[PDB]
Amino acid sequence: RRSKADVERYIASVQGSTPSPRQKSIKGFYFAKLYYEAKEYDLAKKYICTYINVQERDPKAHRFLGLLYELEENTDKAVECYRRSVELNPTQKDLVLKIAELLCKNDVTDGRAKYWVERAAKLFPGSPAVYKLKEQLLDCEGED
Repeated sequence: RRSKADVERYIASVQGSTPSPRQKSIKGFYFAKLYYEAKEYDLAKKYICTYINVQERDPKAHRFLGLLYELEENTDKAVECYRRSVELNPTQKDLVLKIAELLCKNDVTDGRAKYWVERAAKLFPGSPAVYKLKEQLLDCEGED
């Protein structure tokens, strides 16, 4: 049970001890996670963005922003964030499957779903999770 007031007290502590713009921004992942604990999703997005601005190559921060968008069923923004996270740390094979799953769940008509299913198939050979997506794509194929 974390309240808005609890998170504000921590932000105030940071402001009192490390008050520069970058110093406040570099605590923004902590602030975002605490607001998430406290169900303040808009504020969590605001603060993870301050952190990404000063630590742009941190793959965990884009992934967390992607998680926030995914929870809102904002497919395009979630995919954008997960794609950036993968680019920064491509050991996250899981995010390739996640992107394929999100696109297939949302809409299989702009063509991105096929692209990501193929990449996921390569990273997870024989995966039934991937085969389910390939079946869905085959079902919606047009006829010659």
